[PDB]
Amino acid sequence: LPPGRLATTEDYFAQQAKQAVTPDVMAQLAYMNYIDFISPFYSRGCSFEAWELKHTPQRVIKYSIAFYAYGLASVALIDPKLRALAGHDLDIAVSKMKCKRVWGDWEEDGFGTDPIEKENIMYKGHLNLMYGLYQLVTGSRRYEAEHAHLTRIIHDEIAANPFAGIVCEPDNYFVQCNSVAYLSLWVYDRLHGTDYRAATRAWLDFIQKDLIDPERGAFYLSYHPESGAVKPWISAYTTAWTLAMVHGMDPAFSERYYPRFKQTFVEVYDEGRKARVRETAGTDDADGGVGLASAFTLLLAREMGDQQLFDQLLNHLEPPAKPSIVSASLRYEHPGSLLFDELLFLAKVHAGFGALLRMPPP
Amino acid sequence: AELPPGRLATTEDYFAQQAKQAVTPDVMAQLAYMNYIDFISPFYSRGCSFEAWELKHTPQRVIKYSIAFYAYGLASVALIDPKLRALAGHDLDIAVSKMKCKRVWGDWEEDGFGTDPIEKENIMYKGHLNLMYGLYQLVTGSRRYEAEHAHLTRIIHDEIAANPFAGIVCEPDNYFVQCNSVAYLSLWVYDRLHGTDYRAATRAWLDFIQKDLIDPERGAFYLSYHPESGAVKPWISAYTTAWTLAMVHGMDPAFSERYYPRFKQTFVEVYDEGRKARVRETAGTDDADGGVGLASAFTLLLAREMGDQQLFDQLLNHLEPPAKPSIVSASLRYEHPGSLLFDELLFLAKVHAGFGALLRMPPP
Amino acid sequence: LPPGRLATTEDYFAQQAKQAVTPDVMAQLAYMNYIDFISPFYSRGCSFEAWELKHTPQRVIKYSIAFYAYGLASVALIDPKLRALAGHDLDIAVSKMKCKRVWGDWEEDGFGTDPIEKENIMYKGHLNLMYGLYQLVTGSRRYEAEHAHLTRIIHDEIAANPFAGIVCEPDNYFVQCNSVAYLSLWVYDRLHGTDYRAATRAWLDFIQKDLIDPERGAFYLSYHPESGAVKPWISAYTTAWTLAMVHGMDPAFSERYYPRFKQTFVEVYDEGRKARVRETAGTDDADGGVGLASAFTLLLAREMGDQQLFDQLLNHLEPPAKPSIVSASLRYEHPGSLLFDELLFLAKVHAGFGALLRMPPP
Amino acid sequence: ELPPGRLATTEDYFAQQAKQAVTPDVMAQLAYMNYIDFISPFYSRGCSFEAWELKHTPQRVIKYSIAFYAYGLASVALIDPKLRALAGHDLDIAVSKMKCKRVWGDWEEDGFGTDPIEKENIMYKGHLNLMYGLYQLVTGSRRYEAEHAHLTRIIHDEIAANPFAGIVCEPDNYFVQCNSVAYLSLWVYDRLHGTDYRAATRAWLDFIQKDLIDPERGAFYLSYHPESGAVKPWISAYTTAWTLAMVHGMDPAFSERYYPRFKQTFVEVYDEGRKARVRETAGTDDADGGVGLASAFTLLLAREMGDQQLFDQLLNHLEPPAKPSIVSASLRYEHPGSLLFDELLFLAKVHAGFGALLRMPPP
Amino acid sequence: LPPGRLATTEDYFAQQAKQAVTPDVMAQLAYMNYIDFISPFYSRGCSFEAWELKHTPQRVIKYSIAFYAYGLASVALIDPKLRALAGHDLDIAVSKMKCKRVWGDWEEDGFGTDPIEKENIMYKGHLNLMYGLYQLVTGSRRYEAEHAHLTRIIHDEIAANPFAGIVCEPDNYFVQCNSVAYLSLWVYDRLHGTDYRAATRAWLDFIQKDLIDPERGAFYLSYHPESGAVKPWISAYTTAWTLAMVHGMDPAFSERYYPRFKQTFVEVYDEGRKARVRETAGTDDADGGVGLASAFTLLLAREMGDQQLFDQLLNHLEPPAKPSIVSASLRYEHPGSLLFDELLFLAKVHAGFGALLRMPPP
Ligand SMILES: CC(C)=CCC/C(C)=C/CO
Ligand SMILES: CC(C)=CCC/C(C)=C/CO
Ligand SMILES: CC(C)=CCC/C(C)=C/CO
Ligand SMILES: CC(C)=CCC/C(C)=C/CO
Ligand SMILES: CC(C)=CCC/C(C)=C/CO
Repeated sequence: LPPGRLATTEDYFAQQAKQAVTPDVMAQLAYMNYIDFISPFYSRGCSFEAWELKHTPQRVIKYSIAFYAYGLASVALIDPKLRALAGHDLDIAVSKMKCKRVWGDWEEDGFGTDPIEKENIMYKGHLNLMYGLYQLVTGSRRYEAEHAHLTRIIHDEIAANPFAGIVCEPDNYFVQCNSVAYLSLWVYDRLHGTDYRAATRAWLDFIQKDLIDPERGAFYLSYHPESGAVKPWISAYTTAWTLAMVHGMDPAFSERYYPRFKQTFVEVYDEGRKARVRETAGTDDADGGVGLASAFTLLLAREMGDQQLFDQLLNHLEPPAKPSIVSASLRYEHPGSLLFDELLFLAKVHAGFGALLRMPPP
Repeated sequence: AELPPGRLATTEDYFAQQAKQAVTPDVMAQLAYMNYIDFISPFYSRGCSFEAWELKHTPQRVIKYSIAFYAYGLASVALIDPKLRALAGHDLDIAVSKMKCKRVWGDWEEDGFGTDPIEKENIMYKGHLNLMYGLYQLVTGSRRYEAEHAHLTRIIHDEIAANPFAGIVCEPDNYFVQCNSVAYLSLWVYDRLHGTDYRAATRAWLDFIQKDLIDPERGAFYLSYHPESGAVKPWISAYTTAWTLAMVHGMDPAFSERYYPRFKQTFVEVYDEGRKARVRETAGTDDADGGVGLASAFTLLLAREMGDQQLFDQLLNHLEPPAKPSIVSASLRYEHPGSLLFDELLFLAKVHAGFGALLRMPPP
Repeated sequence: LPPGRLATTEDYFAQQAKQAVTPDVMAQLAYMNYIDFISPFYSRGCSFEAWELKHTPQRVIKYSIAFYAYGLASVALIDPKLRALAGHDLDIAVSKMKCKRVWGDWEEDGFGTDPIEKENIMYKGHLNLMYGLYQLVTGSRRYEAEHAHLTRIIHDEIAANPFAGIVCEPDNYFVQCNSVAYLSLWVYDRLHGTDYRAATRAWLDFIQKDLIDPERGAFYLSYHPESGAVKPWISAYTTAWTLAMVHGMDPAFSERYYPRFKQTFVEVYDEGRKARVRETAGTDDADGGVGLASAFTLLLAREMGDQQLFDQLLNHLEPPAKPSIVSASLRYEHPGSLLFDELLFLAKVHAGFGALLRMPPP
Repeated sequence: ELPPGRLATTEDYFAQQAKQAVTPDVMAQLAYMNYIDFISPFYSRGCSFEAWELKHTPQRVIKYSIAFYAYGLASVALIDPKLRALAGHDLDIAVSKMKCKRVWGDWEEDGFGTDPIEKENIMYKGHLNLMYGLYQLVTGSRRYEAEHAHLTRIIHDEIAANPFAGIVCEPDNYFVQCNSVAYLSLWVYDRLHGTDYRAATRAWLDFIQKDLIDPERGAFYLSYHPESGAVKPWISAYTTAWTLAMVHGMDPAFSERYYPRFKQTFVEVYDEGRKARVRETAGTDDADGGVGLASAFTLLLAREMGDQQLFDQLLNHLEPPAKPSIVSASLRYEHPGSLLFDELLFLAKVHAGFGALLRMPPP
Repeated sequence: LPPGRLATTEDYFAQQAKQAVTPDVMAQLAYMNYIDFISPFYSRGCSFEAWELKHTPQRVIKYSIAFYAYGLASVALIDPKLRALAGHDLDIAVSKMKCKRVWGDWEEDGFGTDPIEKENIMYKGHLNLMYGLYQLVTGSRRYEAEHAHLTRIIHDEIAANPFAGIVCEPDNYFVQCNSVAYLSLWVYDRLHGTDYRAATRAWLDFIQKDLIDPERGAFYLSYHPESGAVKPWISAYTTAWTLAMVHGMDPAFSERYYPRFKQTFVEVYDEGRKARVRETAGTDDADGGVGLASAFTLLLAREMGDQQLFDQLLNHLEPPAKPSIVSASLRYEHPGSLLFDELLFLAKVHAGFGALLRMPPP
């Protein structure tokens, strides 16, 4: 256990088999749930104190909520004694996701007044996936009408487009964004016996054409239908997120590219004890751009069962953030990026996107 | 010891107030802070002005509690010293009036829950308001708020009757035992004033919170319960337990007597060769006063409610001296309050006559 | 003349006999009238730059204007060459008093939309007294209709109440507040031959029951009719203000209590050269509470002809405030309280409230 | 010789009209006024005030900043025929900016009314009317002629209606400076149109010489207030300097009578006769009290009266401490000593006399 | 390669022939496109985070967008592999140009509510040129209706004016402004076979009368039709911009004046290694006024094939701005003027305005 580490990689990977989260994961759930008013999952109301205190930019809140929700879904699978709590937190997550503070950028930017409108898949992909995970975890049909509506809408946009997929916002196509939307269709299908996921094959064929560099195992940053343009930089954070979710739908896809991804972006250092991830090609700098390459690669390592890389990345990410546990609750004095506690929480618990799809009922 | 530095009066003096029919000079000085200076004192005006709270930096969500806990302390002041009863009644009138201002309840609307704070399931607000209505009337005899009191009491009772679980949610899908304890205690107060039996629901509630929401070995309640999912948050909470046991002791003394010693074994750290004490907020930590930071302060109230002079003295030796009290121009100020609701809770604990004694308050 | 003093006490007390204000009082009038835009009596408009620059809290502005006006009424008596100027300033005073910035707390607090409504005697006592003093000084009937209306309203509230007097705001009765209101009735009577002042005897009998401690010569802070409560602290600032105004209506009342008041509250120090006033009993601290005990005692000493105490108090109050005269205008670098230049101005010129009532016409 | 911290000699400023050229430092001030995109004050006719935001001009002062610039521009036109078109362009902008709510809106914010042309807002409308006139004298353009005729008629009607001679600057506040502007605007209208609105001048000059002036001291009292009859009992140098300067264009003998007394009363010569500064009122040794503009308006007055010695003295006091620099042929002051600082120094440097503006040859 | 320089002048000038941008130009395109939310060309929405982070004043945003767009048009010509990206960025440029944040000064100033009105050529000149360049680069007819409308409007204002050209805003005529508007007509003509550019000869004859000093090779600052005034100062930034654009329409015009311009304004220093430009006559100070003389002269040097001057100017401009390349993206720690990264970007890639007109189709 190096300084600034709270539990072993062996312990994180064993949680599901031990049917128990680690004490530091429990302490993160406490940060999430414990203190009146200021904890993020205190209330279903449209209050965002936790996010104001962390200085989360408004455009990032929707992602904070989503990534917490994805971690909570794995908490439910890990420990049956925590499943009701996870379900409660997911209920709040969905409820908060619907507040104008979360989606309102859509209106402030002049795109429209309803966030469910065409082509806002940034928001509505995550929301749809969250609707599905909430239902898988709890059995509650509270959001089932909305879930069915949003699923139909997403499917209809896919059907209507000459390219395979949907734009994340107007004329901007991102593979990560799509991966969420498609994964939400798999979740709906699991709940309802439908075949919305049929579209997945065409999408996976398409993203393997101009959107990926197959030698390097890396996706380009974005695609823009109106002009045909593919932005000419490859992106590690983009690729890590996309491969992780894709591995739940078509495991062979991600298994093909994962080793090349690592050759391309991952720098191992400190005599093999640590790793950090370059955000693009043609640089030695780690964690450029949005600063999330290492954190999303941590999730990916977990999704691929790569314990060595997980340990290396977490040795780089966690200690400088200066974790402490005060009154059985986890705080980081110096988080190194946006979405920091969210992504470390997620990666520590992540049971695999395929396992979430196959979650036994309650 | 007897008077350590940073202490203003002995525990023996606080406990003797009711028998001496007089508050201590420091309690008088706290009433001065509350009443003296034009505009900026908290109980200066019935209007919707909150300067005292702005100056203390009270967060808006906490104002309702500040007002309530001041009111509970005022109710005991009335019992202590008949010469101060009219003043207490005046301050309670102002308390109730301020409680009704949008600055106090408006979070309900800002959060998107609704436009009327008396609506279903806002018992965080309306529990305290109902209890205050009742205490105002017990202290003064005034029927000024009787109509509103009857209405709010009927509403609360109806929500209890309608729920499959025993009790009411503090806000949607969040059930807190402390919150319920206030609501139920308000029903006892209404019944005292009017001969009704709204308090009949108490037995079912006490059975429910015991079967399910307490760890009986540790003498501690879990943090919250959430009906839609069935979830009980898996941490025990000292502040939650201290507040709940204190109010419960006024309705069913045996309940609190059963758990109080275990509560102390679980949460209370005695230190400094028995002279001091501080309270851990949850299990599995050595840190004192985590979470909302009110474990010690609510335990101080509990100790007073249970007649535990030793623990009271220990807690107050921990809480009061670091806050650096001073009396300037016969008025009490704390240079370094250690928590939210600091002067409110210390005031309350210093005067608290017992929730049962408030129920049995003689008329004026 | 100690350092930080501008004229002798003998000079202040001699102004009326010399028919001239002191140069420092002239310099205060200059502060009040000279500089474009920023002087307080520059304009009848609803502009409050002078008060913004002094940092006057909004609740205090109504008192600032009133106390300036009371000093101006004495300026008019002192020096016939300045009476037109004083009258002009009083006109502006009355006009500014009617602006929403001054009275608008009544609305912000939720009490009502019209400040003349029942039970806002904090505002309407001072306004009614000002209306009267304006007319005594000038002979103008500009405000006579409003004056008659407000006088009738105040009289009706007194008649309607089971206790003698009116509340300053709902359920809060203050003797100072009443003293202003009753003094406004004396002024109306002087201008119109009416007997609104008949109510005074009942009020003076009442305030001498629970409201005063007759041994200590001090009023309690406030009275609250709904509950019957009298706040159990005595207040120097309250008593000093009330005795001063009462001395204009019933001189014997104030003569009875004045010496006891001084025993109770006034601390003489610095080998008899200085004095300061304790705000309540059971403390050695001076000028606690609102911080106006010494300043109102200065006014009281002037009202009672107590030259020694006046000199002592002013030796305490003025020098630390660091007066200077620049371009024949008076500035205090370090005013020690709210209402600082207002109350020192007033006390320096105050001819006695009785003398104001007996002001010869123009 | 050039005294320390000065940009040009007094002899050079006074010679501009005869040389038919402004001095280089005046050119540099015109550059500050006109050169840089967006932030120069005379860049745009739009309701943008960046130049004033950068200088920290209080909003109540903007109307005066614009007016005093315009008066200087009118003299630039007379000085150098090659700059007359530019001056006329700047005056067009001046008038246009003067009509923006940012400039006049205090009238509304103070609760007096919603229209600044109303009644009794002669602080604003005096200057506006004078500017309308000067714009037309400089350019020949009839762009604002309708508005000019309307505002002139209004001003004349208020004078006719008042029992006292003149108009109040705002309600119940009468200021002689304010009136001087209004009356001067009537002379300008009469010059353009052959009318006799100026007939009211004599009655006004007789009136201001009664309670409003101390004739021994050559100084006006601060203000007069009709409703009460009050005259504020302090004399004011800035008030007097401004009033005498404008009055000299209508009745030169009036200002010649009082000017020497004014100087005895207020002007302190110091530094072995090289410098001067002006006391704002009586009974003080302090210079430039009150609004802080006594010296600056006296500088204008000295120029109006041909008093080269006093001009030189005042400018030796005013300019060097303000630390002028010329960067990229444009003038900035690092430490302006008062409000309206660059405006009044500009004006005084170019001022051809208010009478000379009235008799400006056409283009 | 001096310190603070990223590539040689020989390398910038060779880009078109090598069919590749320099690595530092790639890094600038990364700053423009890479990071989610905060990059300037991330989104077509009305969000201006990139400009908020750079502290761009609102009145300058329209020019920032325009000058970026002009550089993008040359990127398209340089590297066919980047042409789709450039087209995408131009689409966004146009879309952002239409947001009220960009044009709203027109309304705030009281001129009107529609920025296409009459006489707002500062905005609509650039918008029209951008419409054209977008279509040249992409072949997309997305804006063709608006382009045709705006071109007609501009042409109609030229036809209606007694002087040759249009005012940039009411009564303010600027030659730079006109040069943009006229160049937009050439672009429209190239796309549609029309002859809107016929008006150019009259305009070029007119600007050579009072508007230029032909000995000094320099334009006066502005012209004002209502009064006939020409502001009597010459301006280097004005002249550099105008001559650069004019060289695309009538090369001989700019060839005539360019050497005189350099004599008048350009100071070579540091033993010939550097140059800086005076903004007006009668000063030794460089980069006065708006502070853009050197930057626009850098563009002009590029337009005229003057490699020596380009190298000299860039040795003055770039090193003090402290460029760094972090994660393959270009940032300047200390930009020396407004529009700094925009104008250096433009000048580094600029292929010539004539070459843009003759851009081969896609
Ligand atoms: C999380 C951050 C800082 C960027 C995400 C980029 C994007 C548009 C994803 C779509 O779901
Ligand atoms: C007063 C504080 C800081 C916490 C208590 C909040 C709560 C859920 C009360 C239930 O009546
Ligand atoms: C002036 C200050 C600080 C308090 C005045 C108190 C009051 C209620 C007076 C009524 O005329
Ligand atoms: C320019 C400044 C500071 C004062 C002049 C104020 C006034 C009453 C003008 C009358 O036209
Ligand atoms: C870009 C900057 C600081 C000024 C531009 C001046 C102008 C009116 C151009 C018209 O296209």
